[PDB]
Amino acid sequence: PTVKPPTARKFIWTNHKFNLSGTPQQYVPYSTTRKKIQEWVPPSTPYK
Amino acid sequence: LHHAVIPHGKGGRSSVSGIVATVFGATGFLGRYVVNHLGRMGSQVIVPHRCEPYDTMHLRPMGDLGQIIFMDWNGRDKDSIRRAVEHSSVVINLVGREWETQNFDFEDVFVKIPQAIAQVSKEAGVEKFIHISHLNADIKSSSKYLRSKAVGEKEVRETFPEATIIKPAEIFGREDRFLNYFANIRWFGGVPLISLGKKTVKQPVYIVDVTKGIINAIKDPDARGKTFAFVGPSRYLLFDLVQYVFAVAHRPFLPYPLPHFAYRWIGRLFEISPFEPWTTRDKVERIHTTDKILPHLPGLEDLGVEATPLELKAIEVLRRHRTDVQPAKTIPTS
Amino acid sequence: SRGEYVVAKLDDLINWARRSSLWPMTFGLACCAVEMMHMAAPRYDMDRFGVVFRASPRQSDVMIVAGTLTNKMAPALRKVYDQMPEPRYVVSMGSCANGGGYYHYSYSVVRGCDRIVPVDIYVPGCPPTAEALLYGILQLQKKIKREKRLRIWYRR
Amino acid sequence: TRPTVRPRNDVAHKQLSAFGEYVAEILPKYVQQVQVSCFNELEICIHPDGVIPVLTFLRDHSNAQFKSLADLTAVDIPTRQNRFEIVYNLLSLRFNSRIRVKTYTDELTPIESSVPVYKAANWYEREIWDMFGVFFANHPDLRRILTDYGFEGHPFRKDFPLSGYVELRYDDEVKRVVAEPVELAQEFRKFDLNSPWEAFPAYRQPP
Amino acid sequence: ASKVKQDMPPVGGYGPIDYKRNLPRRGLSGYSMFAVGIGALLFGYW
Amino acid sequence: TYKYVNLREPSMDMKSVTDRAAQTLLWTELIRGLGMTLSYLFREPATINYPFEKGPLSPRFRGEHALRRYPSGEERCIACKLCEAVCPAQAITIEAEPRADGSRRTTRYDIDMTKCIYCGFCQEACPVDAIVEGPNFEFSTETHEELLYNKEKLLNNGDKWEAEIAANIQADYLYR
Amino acid sequence: ASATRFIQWLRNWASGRDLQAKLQLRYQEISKRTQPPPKLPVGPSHKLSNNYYCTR
Amino acid sequence: GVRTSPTGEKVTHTGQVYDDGDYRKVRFVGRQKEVNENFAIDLIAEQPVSQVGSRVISCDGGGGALGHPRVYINLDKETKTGTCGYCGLQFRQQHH
Amino acid sequence: HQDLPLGLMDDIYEFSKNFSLRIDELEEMLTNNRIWRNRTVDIGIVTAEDALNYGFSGVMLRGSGIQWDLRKTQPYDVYDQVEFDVPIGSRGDCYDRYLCRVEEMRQSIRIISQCLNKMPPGEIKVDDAKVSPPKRAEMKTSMESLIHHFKLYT
Amino acid sequence: ASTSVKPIFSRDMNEAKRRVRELYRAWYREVPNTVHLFQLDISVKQGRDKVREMFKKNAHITDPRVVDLLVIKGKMELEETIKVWKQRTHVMRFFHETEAPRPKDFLSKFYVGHDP
Ligand SMILES: NC(=O)C1=CN([C@@H]2O[C@H](COP(=O)(O)OP(=O)(O)OC[C@H]3O[C@@H](n4cnc5c(N)ncnc54)[C@H](OP(=O)(O)O)[C@@H]3O)[C@@H](O)[C@H]2O)C=CC1
Ligand SMILES: CCCCCCCCCCCC(=O)OC[C@H](COP(=O)(O)OCC[N+](C)(C)C)OC(=O)CCCCCCCCCCC
Ligand code: SF4
Ligand code: SF4
Ligand code: SF4
Ligand SMILES: [Zn+2]
Repeated sequence: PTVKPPTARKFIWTNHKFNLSGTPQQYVPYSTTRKKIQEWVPPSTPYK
Repeated sequence: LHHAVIPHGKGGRSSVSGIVATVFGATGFLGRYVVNHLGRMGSQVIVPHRCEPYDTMHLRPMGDLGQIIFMDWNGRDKDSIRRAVEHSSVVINLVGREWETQNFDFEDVFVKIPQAIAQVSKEAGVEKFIHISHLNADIKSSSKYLRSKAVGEKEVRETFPEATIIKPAEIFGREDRFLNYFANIRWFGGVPLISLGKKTVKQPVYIVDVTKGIINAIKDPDARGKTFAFVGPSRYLLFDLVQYVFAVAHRPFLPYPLPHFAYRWIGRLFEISPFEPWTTRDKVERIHTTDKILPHLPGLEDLGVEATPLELKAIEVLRRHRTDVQPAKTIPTS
Repeated sequence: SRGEYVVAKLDDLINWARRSSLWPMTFGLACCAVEMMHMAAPRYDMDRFGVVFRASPRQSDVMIVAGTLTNKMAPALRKVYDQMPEPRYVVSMGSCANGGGYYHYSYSVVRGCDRIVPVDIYVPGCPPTAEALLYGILQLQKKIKREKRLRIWYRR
Repeated sequence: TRPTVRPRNDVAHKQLSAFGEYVAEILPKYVQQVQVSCFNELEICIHPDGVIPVLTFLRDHSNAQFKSLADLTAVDIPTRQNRFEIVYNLLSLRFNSRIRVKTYTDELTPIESSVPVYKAANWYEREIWDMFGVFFANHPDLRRILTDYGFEGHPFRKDFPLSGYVELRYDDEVKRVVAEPVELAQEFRKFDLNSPWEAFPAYRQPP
Repeated sequence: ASKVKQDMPPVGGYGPIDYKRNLPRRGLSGYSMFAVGIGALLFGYW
Repeated sequence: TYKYVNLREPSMDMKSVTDRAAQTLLWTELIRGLGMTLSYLFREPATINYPFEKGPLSPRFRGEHALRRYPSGEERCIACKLCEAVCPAQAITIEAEPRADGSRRTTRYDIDMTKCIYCGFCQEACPVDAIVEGPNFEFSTETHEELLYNKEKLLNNGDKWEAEIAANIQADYLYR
Repeated sequence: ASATRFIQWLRNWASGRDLQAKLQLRYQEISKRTQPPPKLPVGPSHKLSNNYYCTR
Repeated sequence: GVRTSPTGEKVTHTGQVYDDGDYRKVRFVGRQKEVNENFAIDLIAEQPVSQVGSRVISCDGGGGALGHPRVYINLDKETKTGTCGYCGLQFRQQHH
Repeated sequence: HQDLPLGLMDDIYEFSKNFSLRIDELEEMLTNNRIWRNRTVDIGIVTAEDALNYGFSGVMLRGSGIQWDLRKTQPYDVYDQVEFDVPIGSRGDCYDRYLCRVEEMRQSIRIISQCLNKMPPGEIKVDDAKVSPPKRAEMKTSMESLIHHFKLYT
Repeated sequence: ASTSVKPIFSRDMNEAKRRVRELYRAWYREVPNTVHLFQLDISVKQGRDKVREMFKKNAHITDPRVVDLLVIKGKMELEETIKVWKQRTHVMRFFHETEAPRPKDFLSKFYVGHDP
């Protein structure tokens, strides 16, 4: 890299991170999509 | 998954049961059976642990990916308990110990810690709370183990009124300290007993029955703010019971009496070690205490659990102690 | 000094010994066993870390599940695990042992060896290169180095 | 020539056609159909009663000497009443040729074991039994070869689910591996890939 | 507008590659191995 | 053409029979084996000093999957699902919708790295070089759940490994 | 290749063969790891006329 | 452009965030929620609009064979910019 | 899938020069070693007629003296344009099968020597985009190519 | 005709029923040996009950050929048990000890899920 440096991009990490498995900053999977079905919210005041 | 959590699926490993449980003391004898049943139906189980993560490994296979979650906690740190119950809808306390340690005595494991969990659970918004007590719990006995249980049971019933107290007898199973306790008296001589096992009546209960009872208390609505007494189907004399254990284990049975004070001293000798004591003064008292008969408390039959007779599932426990057995004489109901 | 300090050095000594003599029992079930053999080959020479090529199950400290675990083989693998003297660790090698991999949806494949035995390190790949497996063994050694068996005992 | 197209071999198509008639004439009692594919592979379709007669002739006859059983398998076509198609692939080292013999059966009708002709069929027939449920009569030792002990069903049948009906798992309460109904965290995604436009007009079936 | 460049052998091809078995013949004959062996015994006996 | 491997007749002249007698009694051929392993003792070993030395790889090496961007920061993936349709192990799960500005982008892009067979078909099928297999091969984890990547993990890998992915693609894009 | 002449003779004699001609370790006779860019050829069907697909 | 929910959890670029009463937040206790910080929708807005002198411009994403399939964008409508369907770059026609 | 990268064939040549010497070292440990011959000679003998009827193939036949090799009797690809020999056993035992395998490695090096010299130019996949996907360069410029790339991968 | 078909072993129900009993006697006499070799935690009587139940579920069969297959498969199962090809896990898969009972009443199904 001192002879052929990498191309610079503004989204590339400036700080390389080693394997974080087993540490408090590990990766935890989850769904990245929002809720599909919207349920009905009953009225907050009585009818009678 | 908006109001509580909606069950989904067939009730198998990859289903969703809607139960989000925090099981304190899940790394012990009764804990591994409670986690197995919760995780076997598709529940989100949170397992606080004080031990090495290596000692929690037998719990990882018990649930689908992401269903068993492990946290560090300290019995004397209220914040850690808060992090482990804030997201749960049911909290199960199985914290206990058969002996006192330099850092934890019976007033910590059975009174202060259970009350700490109950308080944090109440203000965290948890709706259901299951606490394990002892059948012979009352402040009148020579066992400091049983005196602590009575105090803790009252404090749990006060901090969390809607709690569900379970009062089981001596639980037997593969990893129990009851049938395996009456099988390790062979390297010293016969079988010491207060009196000769007479005037001591025991009503042991199967581990799966206790486990299945705790599960049904989570699902059952009419179990909030109630006390249960999980007991076996049959009653035995400690002499007859221990005789049966040795017969099933094919060990020579040579019972001889020993004075009550004499048994205390050998209990002192075996509690000087730094490891799990083989026996102690309190252990001898509890084994020789007579299992109370509380017919005013609903038991296993009130949760849809048929108590398992000790004769049916005693061979699976004592098989490993061996190097057509007559059932033990039982006390009639009368 | 404090009791924690004294019992923390003994923890280091036993942790050092156990990770410097990791003897593996390799369940070579499928192609991932070839890459396991390449980690013993001269280029990587796993024996230079103290990791003997192949120990008997009763002398073994770590089990490497390297390949597809089928239903027919599942009870056999559990029996070998139950007979391993402690402390015992399991390394899941490859996609088949990780989560079933290419045969995840088969009628005769266990969907991950972590339904039968507990797993300490998962090594991804199909197969992981011999260097990737070695990186996973050196991660298990780092995991043994972080154990606190005596601290937990002391603070009990 | 045409660089991207497979060249024909009309000499080998002629020879295999002649040998097919030869076999059809010598065994009219069983042979039901003979065909040669566009890539020069001879198929003899026979009645299942002719399995031993037809195979023995091809193995022993001086002009056949099909002394190797390359493979023996089954194909499940549910739309036929005889849903299974038993296929024999034979090799002749003397004449450097291959022949395929096909027959059929259903879930209940036995097939005759060709172990007396080719010893290699011992395990091939067990695999057919294990994976398709076709019973071979007079087999010296017929039993499952590939499936788990006590496995219910025959997986290679077209109506058997891909992921089966049971999955294994270790239960700590009973301290053993147990079988339970299959539940997949992610269901297999069934793709419908067929194009609605005919690809090969040469194979169009009559309306 | 350059030329096609793909992986090809050098002009003139590669050099010859040995494949035939090569186990060289070593040592003395059977007669001379027993002569040295017997002679060693005789000197030792003396 | 063919050759016989073991079809030679041993000579029966007295010299040859004595040459074979010397071999049997004096263990001559067992002593060549000792010479061949003494040779290897004085050859330099082929072992490398991992992890300070690494085994050589090539720009085509197939490692950890990762999601890339254009030079402007915009994601390359336009939620076409060709990678999902070709994955032999059915390890990719994609969901998509119109982004806030009308663009065609994924709301879900998961890869089950325990189903993946690390075959590279996805990066073959992608028309915009979005999903690639980077050069990383050291991402072993301690739990099964860390290998179920979602869109954030894959985008993080792309930002983390773009400097090296871009140079590997530049070295090999003319062969593909 | 860094072995001295003496150890070279010993390894050669014990094996019976000249090992230094064919070493199992790769020194600087292998291809450079950065190669010039290629320019691959096109197939027989890359034509602008007389290339109808029904004929091939 | 990572926004934080009232409880404190980061909102991902897909808009995902767990509600206040969702038990699934327990997976992040003792761990972290991995959220990519570079929102694509925000970075492609920063790119300047390109002024071209023709009705139809072609975009291939930049880089030739390393970009995306080459598409032609019509710029006759003066009330909006012509956006590339693959990469989001915008174009406008000079004074018409 | 792809074409050979520049510099590979020179690296295959360098590996192939030395590989016969590696086989000769293997033979210095096994072929004449009496202990190895005791474990393999006259062990597991298969008659040529049993081998054919039991469905054997490969050196399980050539070890018993059967002269059969699909690379020469039913050649595929360009095996009819290379020159090599088929090793044949005489006793049908483990030792003869071990010598067939070791001799097949020597013949494989012989074939590799001819592939390296006779490697021709051209493309590496059939120039029919309804079977083999087009190059990425033309998948990103031509409408037909993108259609055929799209449908060959879905 | 259409109804003419090859027999597997038995030409009518009477001959097939003979093979069923011969199989039942072989199974009935191996439960004590099976419960001993595999060190099962079940009793001999409930082991023989399971044998009876398996013979009872498919007791409505009237096709002689289907009966032959059920006996062919039954003998294969017996051979695996006698030879100890099976293990403790395979013998106990007849008892479904780990899956909770699925209620069979309409109301109980209605509360848990959408299945009939
Ligand atoms: N088993 C029986 O026979 C009987 C059980 N009970 C009661 O049920 C409860 C659990 O029973 P059981 O599982 O058999 O007992 P165990 O000894 O097998 O397990 C006790 C659990 O509590 C944990 N524990 C003990 N002290 C502490 C502490 N200071 N801080 C945190 N955790 C602690 C232990 O964690 P760790 O392992 O890491 O130390 C362990 O997980 C007890 O309260 C007991 O009184 C009631 C009647 C009979
Ligand atoms: C008095 C009680 C007896 C035990 C004495 C201590 C021995 C154990 C420590 C070595 C292992 C270790 O510590 O590992 C290697 C260490 C570095 O470890 P680190 O990465 O800094 O540790 C990080 C923290 N951990 C370990 C908790 C994760 O290397 C050293 O510099 C040690 C070299 C000097 C050792 C001298 C031993 C002399 C004692 C001989 C008689 C017992
Ligand atoms: S993970 Fe890949 S290499 Fe390993 S056994 Fe499975 S298919 Fe083979
Ligand atoms: S590399 Fe292969 S298995 Fe992995 S995601 Fe891509 S297509 Fe699927
Ligand atoms: S990664 Fe590529 S192939 Fe996959 S959906 Fe995105 S653009 Fe399509
Ligand atoms: Zn663009």
